Amino acid sequence: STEELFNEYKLTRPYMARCIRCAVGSCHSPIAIEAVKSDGHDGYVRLQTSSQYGLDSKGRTMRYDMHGTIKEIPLHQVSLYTSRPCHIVDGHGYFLLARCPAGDSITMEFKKDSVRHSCSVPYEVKFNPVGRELYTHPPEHGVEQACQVYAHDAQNRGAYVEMHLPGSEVDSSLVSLSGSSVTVTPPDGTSALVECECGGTKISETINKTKQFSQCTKKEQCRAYRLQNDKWVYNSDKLPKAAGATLKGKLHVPFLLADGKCTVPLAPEPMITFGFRSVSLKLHPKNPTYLITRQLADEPHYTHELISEPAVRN
Amino acid sequence: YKTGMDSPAIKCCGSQECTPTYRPDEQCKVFTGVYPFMWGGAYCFCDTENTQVSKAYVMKSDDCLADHAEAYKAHTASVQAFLNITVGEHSIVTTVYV
Amino acid sequence: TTMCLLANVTFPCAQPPICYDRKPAETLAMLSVNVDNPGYDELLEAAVKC
Amino acid sequence: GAFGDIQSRTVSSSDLYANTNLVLQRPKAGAIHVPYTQAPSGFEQWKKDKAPSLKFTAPFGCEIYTNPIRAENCAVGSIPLAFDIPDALFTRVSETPT
Repeated sequence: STEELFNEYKLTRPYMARCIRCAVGSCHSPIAIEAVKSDGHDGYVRLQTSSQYGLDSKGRTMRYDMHGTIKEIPLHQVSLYTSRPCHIVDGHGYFLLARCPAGDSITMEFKKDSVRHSCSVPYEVKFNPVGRELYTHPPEHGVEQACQVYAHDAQNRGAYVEMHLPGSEVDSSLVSLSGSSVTVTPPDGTSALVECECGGTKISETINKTKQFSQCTKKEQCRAYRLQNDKWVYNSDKLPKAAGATLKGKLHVPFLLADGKCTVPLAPEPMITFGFRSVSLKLHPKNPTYLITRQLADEPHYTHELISEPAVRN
Repeated sequence: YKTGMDSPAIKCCGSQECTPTYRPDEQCKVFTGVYPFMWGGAYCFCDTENTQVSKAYVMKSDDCLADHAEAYKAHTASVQAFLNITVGEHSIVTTVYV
Repeated sequence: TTMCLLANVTFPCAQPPICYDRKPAETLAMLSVNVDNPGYDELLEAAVKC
Repeated sequence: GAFGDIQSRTVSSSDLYANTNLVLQRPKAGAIHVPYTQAPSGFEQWKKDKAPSLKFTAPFGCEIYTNPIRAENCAVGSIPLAFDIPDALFTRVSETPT
């Protein structure tokens, strides 16, 4: 029953947003990044991007917006990395799930023919160990603590984001000059509207017609917007909004944080030397390991210590 | 938390206003002297007297259900034991309240 | 039970009159006014499929 | 910036108190975004500090558990007992060895 899950991002389209670090400078990117969440334990993050996943223009695809015309590529062309390369697991809607290492940035990039697209964001990505032994890469063998990782399926749960009317995405490949006037050519099956300032205050909504206007000489004075009544977008701050109550629905978010099981390491066994009312502890941690002691009386005198070197505690 | 943000209301050669919603910590402010850009060129034709409204509010995160902390108050506890009593080779195992 | 709205026609939320593969924007407008609804997920998964 | 900057009354309360020091900022000249500046998640900052649990610090060697909030096996105090024994259980002397 995956088609019942995917059917609500059918109402939506990918968009372009402002990314601060692109391949050269600051651009408008089809793969812009809204948020990175890293609160699952063993390295799984969940990116909310400005692209869409699991839909065609199909199984493993990214769907993006390239200057109005929606394009697509396979998922194995898209790569992202924090410090080391991350590994993309799945995608659903505006959301992507990756297995990432710890780092102070996220950079997603894909490669078209001779154009390289990128988007780096200053979003911190952390790695959260489970248990009292602080590893950096999840182990090979040990025991199994309960944990909380981002679930890998797109099951509808009780958490939502809010969708809206796309506003007037302005264009300038529409407006062109005649030999003496200004010419607006809206695309087929799409209505534009034109605001000019060459007479007094001029405004028009045109449909499917190469519609010239007299008294306008230079095309710097006319802005040709674009309109799509269908096809929701996200409530982004990188998009402008429409006029009047703005709201059209809400969609569920995939890959929520669920309870699970995680494998944790097991420290080398301490070597215990006994004496008269005293206990010595030889400790050889492989990776840093919390030692926590307490006494079974009315004053516990608890001791809490991260130990990362070979150490003897009496 | 999760700072939610509404899309910027932009009017060309106009002036917006602040209409509140009483969302939690709902800040709103109206900015004048703005010449915004889209991907397909500039957005207004006016140099000045344009207006952009920022509106932000705080809502709680999507993972609030499985990852949250419960603040309680406790007083006047109640002790309850699982005894195993044998009186004259007749044994029971009963939760006694003490 | 929960009754959804497109007009003054309180239809059952499991039985919508329109679907997205028929209409591009009328379904989105029907979902627009019915956001404050506890049976919005029922209206949602019914309003996709015919 | 500390524990409880979000205060939702229950998990599904749909009315949360929020004091997160949110301040809106002026957008960059030529860009459509909503720039804000707020104090970080006090719940995350509580999780970074987190003096250890009562499972490891409790006096008398208690064993704190979760689903009923309870302690176990705290070796403190003493239980008194009252036995109301019927007279039928008292066997006579010569029906036992001596």
